[PDB]
Amino acid sequence: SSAYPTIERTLAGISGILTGGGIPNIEVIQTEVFNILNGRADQIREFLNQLDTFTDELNQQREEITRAIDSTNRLLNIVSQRNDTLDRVLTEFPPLI
Amino acid sequence: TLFETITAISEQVDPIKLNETLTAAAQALDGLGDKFGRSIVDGNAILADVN
Amino acid sequence: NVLSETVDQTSPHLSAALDGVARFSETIGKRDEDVKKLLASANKVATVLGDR
Amino acid sequence: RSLEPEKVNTIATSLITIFQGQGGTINDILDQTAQLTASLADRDQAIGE
Amino acid sequence: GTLLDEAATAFGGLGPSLQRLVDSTQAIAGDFRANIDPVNDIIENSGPIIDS
Amino acid sequence: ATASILNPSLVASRVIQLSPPYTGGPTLRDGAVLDVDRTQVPIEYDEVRNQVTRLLADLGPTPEQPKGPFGDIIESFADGFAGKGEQLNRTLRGLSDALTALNEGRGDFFAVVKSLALFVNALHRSDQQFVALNNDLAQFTNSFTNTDQ
Repeated sequence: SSAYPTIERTLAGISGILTGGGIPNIEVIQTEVFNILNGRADQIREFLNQLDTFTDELNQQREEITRAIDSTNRLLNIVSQRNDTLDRVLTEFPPLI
Repeated sequence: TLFETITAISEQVDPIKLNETLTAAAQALDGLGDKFGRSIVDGNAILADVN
Repeated sequence: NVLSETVDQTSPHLSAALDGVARFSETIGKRDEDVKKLLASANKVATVLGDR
Repeated sequence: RSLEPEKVNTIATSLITIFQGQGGTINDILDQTAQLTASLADRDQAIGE
Repeated sequence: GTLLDEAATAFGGLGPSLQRLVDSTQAIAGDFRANIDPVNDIIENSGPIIDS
Repeated sequence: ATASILNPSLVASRVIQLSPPYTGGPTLRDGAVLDVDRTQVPIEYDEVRNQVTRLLADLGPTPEQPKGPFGDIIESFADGFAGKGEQLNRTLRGLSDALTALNEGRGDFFAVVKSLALFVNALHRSDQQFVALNNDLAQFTNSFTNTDQ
């Protein structure tokens, strides 16, 4: 045994969705979307293509970027552990020069 | 049948989760859509000069 | 239809991109103060170098 | 009020223009950026140091 | 229902955070375009000195 | 003023309402003529039926697309983002934090860029000079370290 939803119950569910669902936000969102895409669809498509190119070319250099990170890390560690000598130089050499 | 179908659809939509999702999206884009599109154009120019 | 096709095609390759972007963004995001201090000191030193 | 025909039509045409046949391009973007960012994040300690 | 749950999980309280993300993205992109000549100069002229 | 014809309810007597209430200024004089540009008419019921039928036929299910465009987009977005809510949330938070940190130091970063630009623009041409300088420095220091003491 069951009962079909009444028109009152159906409209009450719809009204609950409408009043408790943040509907006034939607138009705002749409407005902002309209501002993103207004006269720029071709430019956004070509930006997607250029982003594909740029990301591929960067990904082709991931090993070199990793090696540069390691090399810079080693050099900066050595200089950080010689920071004392660095400070002594920066204090005593400029007057001599 | 129409009322039953609308009721079945409406039980699925939750005002609480829909409200928070739409609130996040509206706060995300509020006042920045034109800026975001101009930034996409600027990034297009930057990539055209960098690639 | 176009949005449906795009989401169908790009879905299997999205989780790995999300994970990688999240990890690399959190690499810098948990060092915000250090990064900003680094940028300020680099601004000072690089300005000194460029002026001379 | 959110169903204004001008905004709906403009958004629809712009989405068609942007995303038509760009599934492969976006897939390549996702794959390349995933690999690059994973490689960069594997050096998290090195970047911090 | 599943899509709404996933959207709520992904966009729970990210309002201010996504707003900051979009504002930062647009500001950085605009400033980067404004200084594209120094970036091009660095990219072109860094190689000779470093390889020297 | 705008004279708009109104249908108050389902079964009613249609009226003509002068839409903007008077708040001062020039007034509508006797014998005035209002053209089609400043008049409005009700929506009518056959127009509502026609538009409902048109939208339900154009944006509804078809033999080639049994679920309809909205059913297909709902299904695709539900299947393609299933289980990625937490991943997307984490990615968005990390991106926002990192880009906010970069944006706060954006002015310093681009000052660095402009300064390194001047540096490289002034030093890039004399690269062979730098190689020669390194070699000459090595030779000059070798000139005084031929023995231990």
